[PDB]
Amino acid sequence: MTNEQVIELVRVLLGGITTEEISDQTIIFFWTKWKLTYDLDNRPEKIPAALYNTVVDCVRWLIVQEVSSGNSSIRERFEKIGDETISVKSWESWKDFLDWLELNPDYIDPSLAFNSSLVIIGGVRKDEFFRVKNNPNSYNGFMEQGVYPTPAIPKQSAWP
Amino acid sequence: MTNEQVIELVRVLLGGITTEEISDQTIIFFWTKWKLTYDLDNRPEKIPAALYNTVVDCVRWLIVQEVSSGNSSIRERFEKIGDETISVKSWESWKDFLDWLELNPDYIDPSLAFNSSLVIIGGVRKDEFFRVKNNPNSYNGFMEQGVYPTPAIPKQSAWP
Amino acid sequence: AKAHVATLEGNYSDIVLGRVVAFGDTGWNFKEVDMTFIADDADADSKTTLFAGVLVGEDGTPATAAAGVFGVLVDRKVLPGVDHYIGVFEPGEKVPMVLAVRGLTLNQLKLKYADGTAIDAAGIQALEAQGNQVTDKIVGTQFIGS
Amino acid sequence: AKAHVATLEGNYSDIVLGRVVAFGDTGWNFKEVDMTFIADDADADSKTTLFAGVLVGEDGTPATAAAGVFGVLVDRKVLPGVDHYIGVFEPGEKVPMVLAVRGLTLNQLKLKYADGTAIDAAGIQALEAQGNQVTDKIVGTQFIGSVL
Amino acid sequence: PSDTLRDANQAAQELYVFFKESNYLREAKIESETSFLTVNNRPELVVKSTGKFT
Amino acid sequence: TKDMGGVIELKIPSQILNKAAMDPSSPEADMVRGLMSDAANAHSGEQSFFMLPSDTKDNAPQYSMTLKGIDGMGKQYSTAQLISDRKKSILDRLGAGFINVQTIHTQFVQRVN
Repeated sequence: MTNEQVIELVRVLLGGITTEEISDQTIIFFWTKWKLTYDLDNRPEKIPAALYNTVVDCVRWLIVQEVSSGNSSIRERFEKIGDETISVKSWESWKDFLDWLELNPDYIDPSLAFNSSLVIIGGVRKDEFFRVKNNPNSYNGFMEQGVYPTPAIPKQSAWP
Repeated sequence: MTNEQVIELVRVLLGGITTEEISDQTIIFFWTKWKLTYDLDNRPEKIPAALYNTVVDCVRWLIVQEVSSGNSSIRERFEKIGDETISVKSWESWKDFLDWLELNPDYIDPSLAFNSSLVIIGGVRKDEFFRVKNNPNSYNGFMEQGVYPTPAIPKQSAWP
Repeated sequence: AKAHVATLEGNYSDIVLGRVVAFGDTGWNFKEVDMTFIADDADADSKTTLFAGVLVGEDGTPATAAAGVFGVLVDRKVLPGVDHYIGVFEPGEKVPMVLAVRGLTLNQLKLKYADGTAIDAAGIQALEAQGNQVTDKIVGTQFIGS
Repeated sequence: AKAHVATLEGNYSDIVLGRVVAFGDTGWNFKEVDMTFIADDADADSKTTLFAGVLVGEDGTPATAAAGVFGVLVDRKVLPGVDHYIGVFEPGEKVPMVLAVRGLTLNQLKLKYADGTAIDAAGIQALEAQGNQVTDKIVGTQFIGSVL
Repeated sequence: PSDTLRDANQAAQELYVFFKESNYLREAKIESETSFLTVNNRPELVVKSTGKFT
Repeated sequence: TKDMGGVIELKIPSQILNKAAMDPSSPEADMVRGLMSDAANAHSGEQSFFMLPSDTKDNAPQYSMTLKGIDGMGKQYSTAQLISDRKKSILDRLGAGFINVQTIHTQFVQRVN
């Protein structure tokens, strides 16, 4: 993806967010950070992964933007300069959205292979059995040397 | 389905939603997303599936539209420019609707084959029993080689 | 930290669910056809695209639609797990092969064209013209649970 | 038709003809350092160019000059006939390698630089300074010539 | 081994012969099968000899 | 045959089960098909274990795995001794009841002679 498409895509995904709420320079800053770490030009397979992380970081910057200003710590207002009176009572709204977004990554890109390896059962596949068995660093139960080593007990996991 | 019917069908399903609340461009954006991932022109069996995801994605974009604006974080208002006084108090309503819609897909298309495979019992069907048995990658209890392999124990799941 | 894995799926006796045993001989059901094993351009390294269960024509060229369907490839040299043939054949090398045609019971779920598409009604009636019981009453199409 | 066949020739002892064995720590003659196994910029299945007998400096990189030599790579992971670690490591990944440093009766002919160039006199001096004897004569073998 | 299900991966024999009767006293058949390879393990000690005559 | 004590039961949120049924080409469908085969092959061996998500929505957890057992008391009648009484009941009429362990059997044969 080029530098101009990412701002176009992020703004649409964030419900048409405006420039003052989030500048185009900040989006490039997070976009560039994941470009150098994932060398997207070298391997184009990380386009969905780099795109998903970029949006999440932008939401994080939005939350901290409410902080460091007076918006986060106020929950009341009252103006009265005569006959005009106004009283109203997004920091908390951005919170659960970030939690919700991390649970539905398909909203960004459906090809993220999300939710595929929840349950793992060991010893029910030949591919997984031999990979563990043939690992030279593996130490299993058949290596119990006891008091002092004896040649009756194997020193390697793999079968001869 | 063509590019014009999708807007017409979505608006009716969403209770006649207006143009300003959701533009026809955004509907096409989510509609186009699932068209390329499900190649609807090549296989028309996914028309209900693509339609269901399109409506759900639109609701997701509607929820994030209330966020990123002042509508979500306000719960009071008061106007007075003289004798006229007004005081009133959809982010919360759109939330449970998405949860409800995800539980009643028949409201979109009855042919979605919803709620058919809740309960699974193994070993009570010949079709499923032989599928696991004849799988070359299967590893079952009769393969327990022990300390070192012996020719008295099978190395394949399928019967000779 | 790769953990090398090998895998296989299916057997010979799951694409052919049953035969009609002609007492007089044993070659009644089959026909021997000659096809190109390794791709015509790929080096002498590529495992060929001849997975058992593909539909081939009368002259051995792989099928693409219901028109060019004659038999089902069941040769032992392409059965799952039989993969010691890699360099044994040069590109364009042409070898005999075995097809099953008459008096056979065929699994509808395994038959495919060369591209990968599953067999359709036209292909079914084409095959069933040769006297093959193409059947979909198979038990075992759901694994373990997940 | 072609018959895919291979030969398993090669040995380990040819690089280390003898050792001084300490009655205490038997590992006195070795040291472990983190070398790069797979080429840094190559593909995921580019098997290592490292071979047993390549001189390695103390920094862990394969030696290129006599002054940069500190030991001989004799790791089990590179020995002939057991080099099955193909595609098991990511490009540029580090891995601890065993180096032979002191108390060894090495074979001169099997010591080579990173590019395969044979060891020179300066390399001999640098390697022997640790207390190593670099023999210059192994008998060799003639298998079948129909004459001798 | 022969291709018959009796001896699949079981053993080998030089020559298999079978004789069949239909059990209906109306037909019979004869079968025979073999499978072997002749190998010269040392293609080093066989020397060709070609001769120019006249 | 029907004493299914210790049978394996798995609980999964219905969102995954329903999505697989309507989207055969979705990641949920692949994992469901894997479970149907992995659970059938779940024996005890050198590498048997279970790994489940630990999410929680209410007083009960989202994912769980338990081995069932009879919640109460088993059978009481001990059908074994019922059969033994009836076998001795049958053989006694033929004088051959001694196999359940001048005699009765020899005297019985003399009657027929």
